[PDB]
Amino acid sequence: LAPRNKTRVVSYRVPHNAAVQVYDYREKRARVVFGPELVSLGPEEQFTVLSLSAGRPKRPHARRALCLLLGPDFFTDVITIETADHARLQLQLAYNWHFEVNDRKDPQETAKLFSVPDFVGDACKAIASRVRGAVASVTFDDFHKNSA
Amino acid sequence: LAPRNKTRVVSYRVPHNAAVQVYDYREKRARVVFGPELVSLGPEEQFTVLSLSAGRPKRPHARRALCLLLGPDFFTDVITIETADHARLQLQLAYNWHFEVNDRKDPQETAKLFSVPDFVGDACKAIASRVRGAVASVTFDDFHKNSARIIRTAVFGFRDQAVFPQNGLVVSSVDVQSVEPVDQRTRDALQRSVQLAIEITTNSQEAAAKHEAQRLEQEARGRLERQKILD
Amino acid sequence: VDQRTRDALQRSVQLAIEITTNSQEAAAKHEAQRLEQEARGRLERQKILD
Ligand SMILES: Nc1ncnc2c1ncn2[C@@H]1O[C@H](COP(=O)(O)OP(=O)(O)O)[C@@H](O)[C@H]1O
Ligand SMILES: Nc1ncnc2c1ncn2[C@@H]1O[C@H](COP(=O)(O)OP(=O)(O)O)[C@@H](O)[C@H]1O
Repeated sequence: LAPRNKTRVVSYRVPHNAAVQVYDYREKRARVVFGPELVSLGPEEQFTVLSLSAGRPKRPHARRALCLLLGPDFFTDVITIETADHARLQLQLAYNWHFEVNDRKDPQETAKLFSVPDFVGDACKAIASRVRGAVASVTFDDFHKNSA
Repeated sequence: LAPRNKTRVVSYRVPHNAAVQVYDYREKRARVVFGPELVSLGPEEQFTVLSLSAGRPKRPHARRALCLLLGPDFFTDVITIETADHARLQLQLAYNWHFEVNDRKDPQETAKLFSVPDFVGDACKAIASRVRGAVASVTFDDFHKNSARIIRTAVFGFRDQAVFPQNGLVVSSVDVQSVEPVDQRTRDALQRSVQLAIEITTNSQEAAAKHEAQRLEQEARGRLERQKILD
Repeated sequence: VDQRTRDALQRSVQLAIEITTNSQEAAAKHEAQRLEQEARGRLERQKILD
């Protein structure tokens, strides 16, 4: 609403069950902060911006963030499958996910949380394919009955 | 927006999981920088510009960059294949890729990351051909049914990854996302196929009900006739 | 190159489809006829046991 003072050290409150990635281009030094803390950019430090998939039928590049929500949530997708009988089906699915973080002090592991650019659409399409494959080898009646 | 001062040393922040290539035409010296660092051009140093393929049905020379995104991503392509039956199919595919970089200090290996000019369209067309070949030798029904195992082996020949040794790319998975007949009259012919499949299950409950009706109607008659005689 | 060749190849697939719809309709009928006889086998034996 009001132009921020640019001479003020830039801070960010990181929400619970999340993490940000910040790189220091002067001191050439990386860090990832976890959880409910406040993070302050140095003179030349920067945030990573995560561009993520969102929408009913998930589209890439619909959401942008600075923190990675690590914590247990779900996301929901609408698929279109087809049976060995050519019965065209439309599915409403939901995926319960979370990030195992073995060691939070480990700088090699902790950077991998940010490897995959769009971890939402990655798991959507990678699962939406596993589902379209098994079901073309299954018939309609069998699927209407054992879909679960 | 505003004309840059030209007397200022030219710098570039290289993003995470990426690399730039810069050559020094004065000191005759090459370097490749990796990762999240800042790179500053010298008086006569230059960047390599990578012209890359982009679009739904990938077209060459649609994107331009200075950094090579090394890191694990996917790109998606729309193919047109055809079966031993001449059923024309349109496919939505996705390719999970990344660059194995054995030694980042190795100047001979690290330059090969920039050998192949358009590494996107290279892997697209080189895979889109591997798929069009196997599927003309396969029939429609067999493909509508086994499309996932078919396509996986056509890409990974005798194998969990396709390596491209020129630059070092790999493709670790192919997700098939949609398979559609191009022509509509084929999709009609497939529509009447399911209307039958339904009537085959409605006829089976109506025949399975009738056989149970006829069985009980006889269990009564068996007793009603025996009861008259016992009276 | 020629379109009339692509038409001649188009009728080739319309047949290929009808060949698979005829095969499920003949494979269903053979299962219908098999069960209809498994009942008749029992319904006729049941009348005699009564
Ligand atoms: N800042 C963030 N960091 C990481 N993940 C996020 C962030 N914001 C949203 N997400 C996740 O991305 C997904 C976006 O999908 P969304 O459209 O919210 O799904 P839904 O239709 O179930 O609401 C959500 O599941 C959400 O948990
Ligand atoms: N600067 C870059 N360096 C290397 N690869 C890039 C760069 N920018 C984009 N790419 C890759 O090139 C591909 C371009 O295809 P794109 O049209 O983005 O595919 P999609 O339709 O899946 O978005 C993308 O997969 C992207 O990962």
